[PDB]
Amino acid sequence: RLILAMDLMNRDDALRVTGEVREYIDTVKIGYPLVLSEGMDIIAEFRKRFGCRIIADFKVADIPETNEKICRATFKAGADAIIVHGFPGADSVRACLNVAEEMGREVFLLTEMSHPGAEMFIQGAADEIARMGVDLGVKNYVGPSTRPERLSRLREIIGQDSFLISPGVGAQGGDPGETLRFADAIIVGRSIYLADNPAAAAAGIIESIKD
Amino acid sequence: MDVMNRLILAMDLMNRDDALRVTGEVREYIDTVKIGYPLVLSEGMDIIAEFRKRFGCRIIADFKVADIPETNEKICRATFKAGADAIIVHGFPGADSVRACLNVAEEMGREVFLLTEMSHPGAEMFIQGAADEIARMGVDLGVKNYVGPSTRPERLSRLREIIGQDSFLISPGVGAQGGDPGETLRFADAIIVGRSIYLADNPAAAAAGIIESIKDLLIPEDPAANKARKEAELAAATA
Ligand SMILES: O=c1cnn([C@@H]2O[C@H](COP(=O)(O)O)[C@@H](O)[C@H]2O)c(=O)[nH]1
Ligand SMILES: O=c1cnn([C@@H]2O[C@H](COP(=O)(O)O)[C@@H](O)[C@H]2O)c(=O)[nH]1
Repeated sequence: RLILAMDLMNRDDALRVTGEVREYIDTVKIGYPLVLSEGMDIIAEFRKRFGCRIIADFKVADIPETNEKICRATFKAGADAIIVHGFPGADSVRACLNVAEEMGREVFLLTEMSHPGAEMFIQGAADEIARMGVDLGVKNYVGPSTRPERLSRLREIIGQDSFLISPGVGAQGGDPGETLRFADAIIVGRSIYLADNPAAAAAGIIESIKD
Repeated sequence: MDVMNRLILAMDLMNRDDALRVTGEVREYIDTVKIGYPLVLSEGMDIIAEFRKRFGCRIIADFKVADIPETNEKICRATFKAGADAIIVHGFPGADSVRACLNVAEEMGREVFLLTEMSHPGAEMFIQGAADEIARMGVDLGVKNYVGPSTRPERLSRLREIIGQDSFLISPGVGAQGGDPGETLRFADAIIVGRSIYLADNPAAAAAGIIESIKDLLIPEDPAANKARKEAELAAATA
């Protein structure tokens, strides 16, 4: 139920920290901070070193044709799943779903974001974006740990069978406990990777989850 | 900003050899190339530094930045360090996310382009209804470079009205998506073209033909003269 957001930007530190918390997590979310600094080959390296599943948090948000290319390149690099924005509309999400279905991979639809700015435009479109996901056959979603009430509303729309993961825990102030009342797993980055003892930080979170 | 021939190449080929060959075939016609994730994820960010060493062209990184503030800052820093002159950012995630990009660009002496409304059909679902507010947010934040759709010139004129003539506006959707350069360049300062050039049997010939079509529009090269021309185009559009 704990996914590591590995946003360190150099290979040595990213590999070291992930290795230190490997016993506590089996899925690592890798985004552009690490990929743009070290290359897409870092995904294969993580899989070789840790045997973990990799979610590419690329916030895909282009036209359909470009989205297809991004998804193909990301799955060829070995990612198990990719995070896609829904605000650009249904055709753009469908382009990602088509490639994921062809390659046996997964699309996670980001319905509402966790930061303050999310309230400006995303929040008002969130329920509609989630219903669009349901209509498109999306089974994996991302929602905000910082707004438990919004997270419960999202869970209502997507149903109990869909998988929901949630960022914003720790640094952004979301609570592991309340978040896991609705989400299947929480994403944690800085609270673990900025710590002098990341293993102890991750163990602490796991403790809270067990409890 | 002023781009040679008002034409920006969208280089979305996915392998280095072809990307460098096609850009080399058309470089005499442009001074600005837009590089996005199809090429960067396939060949690495080092491809930007390679283009900067190989050609005397400005590089706009079309990364559609759309994350939380802290992650946006990291993305922008890595992108500018790699050599990009500018980066394209989404406004839908909010003002704090755009401000994070502007702060890094200011610190590093680079530029941010704010994407206000997209060119594809799906843009009508959520983005179009937020676009004017996103453009006003850009004005409030001091953004001076914008991206708007060639596929909806009426929407592009409204965007120009909001951002004013002292902001730079570029527009994709010409060629493959059917946008009209003429109506588009009544409002935008430059058009972005990808597939119509890079999938052509002769990219140089395709680029040269588009440039002839742009010259047929008789758009002044002189900044003040095109500012007056654009003011009249907008006044006519709103009259
Ligand atoms: O709504 C969202 C979507 N994605 N992320 C991402 O999830 C991670 C959360 O990291 P943190 O624990 O360090 O805040 C980062 O990679 C960030 O880009 C959010 O924080 N909020
Ligand atoms: O609203 C937008 C924003 N960006 N792009 C991008 O501009 C280019 C247009 O390419 P094309 O001429 O091949 O359609 C591609 O890189 C695409 O991702 C659009 O097409 N529409």
